Amino acid sequence: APQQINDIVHRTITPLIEQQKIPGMAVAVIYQGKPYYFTWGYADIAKKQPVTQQTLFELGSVSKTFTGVLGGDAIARGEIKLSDPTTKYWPELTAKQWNGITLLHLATYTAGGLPLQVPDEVKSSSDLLRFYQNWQPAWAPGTQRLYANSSIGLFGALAVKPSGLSFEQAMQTRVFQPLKLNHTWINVPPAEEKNYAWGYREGKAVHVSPGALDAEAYGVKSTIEDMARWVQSNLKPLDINEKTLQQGIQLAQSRYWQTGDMYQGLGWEMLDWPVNPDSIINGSDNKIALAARPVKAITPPTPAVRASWVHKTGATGGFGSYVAFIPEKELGIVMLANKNYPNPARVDAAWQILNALQ
Ligand SMILES: O=C(O)c1ccc(CCCNS(=O)(=O)c2ccsc2C(=O)O)cc1
Repeated sequence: APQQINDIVHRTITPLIEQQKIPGMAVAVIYQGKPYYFTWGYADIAKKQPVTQQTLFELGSVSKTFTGVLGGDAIARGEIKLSDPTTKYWPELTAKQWNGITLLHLATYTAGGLPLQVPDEVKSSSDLLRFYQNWQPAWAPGTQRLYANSSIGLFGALAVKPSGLSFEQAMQTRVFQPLKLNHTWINVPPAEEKNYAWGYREGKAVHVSPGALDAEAYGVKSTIEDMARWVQSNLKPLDINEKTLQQGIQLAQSRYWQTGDMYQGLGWEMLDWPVNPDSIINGSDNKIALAARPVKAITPPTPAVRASWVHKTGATGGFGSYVAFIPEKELGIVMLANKNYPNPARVDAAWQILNALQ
């Protein structure tokens, strides 16, 4: 814990906790590709369990980075292509709005206005089919970006189909396990319950509720230690010994689409570094992050650019997190908190810390 890391992290996170009234938080800074951890406050207020380096947090949409990388890995394995029609892997989707909608579109929220959430009315596999069959695009495919669980959710489920494994099984065996993320979970097991923080929403203890495509779109829980390892694995995919995985991490950080200052990868979003912090800070606020935006195609996709700020925010009703790293600088940060507080606040903190270490 170099005193300068200590200094920036404390001067930055202390007023962040106080002003946002965050009950518990873990922060990892990756500096020169080595992790340094910081924990505050409570995993469980009622039971006075402190946040530790073992506490599980719900990642929310940061789960989409795992999804984009398990997708990338299926690509590298030869099992899927992003140029393939959604219908190759779901022939029952016969409604003709599906014509022209490829897995790149599902992955990058460019299919033509798939909604943000799957309706809670959808619980069975037949219900989900019905949902996608009935859906009417607002736009032609690859013209507009609209952030959507129902979009990258479906990417995740179709992408694992030719493996013959369930999504969770594919995730575990091709991603969590080779990267040694042994306390990262889609479903948290009884033995691990004791590490599972409560989320806090209006002062009530909550956990994520089950939902269609939850695992694929918002369903990973993880510790600050594995999340640091996750950052390290995406900072330096070339130290990854597993070829399809190292290659899927590259593919998740290719640039497929640009809107304004940002580039859409698989799960990840990227901006050229040096970035203007106003750009990433303001861009992180939801009604601009969740807004319908026109995209320009990157034809062909730019391979992972090292001088990028690569990041993803994610929330559940009781959790807020953020991951950001700069490959060229070997620098990254993870921020896990068991309160959902505004995204700008998160990115603002992350940028002040990484800027000063930059
Ligand atoms: O605490 C609970 O009971 C609960 C919380 C969130 C959910 C849904 C997760 C919301 N996160 S998301 O991926 O769907 C999303 C959507 C718009 S922004 C965003 C995010 O994670 O930042 C379900 C149950």
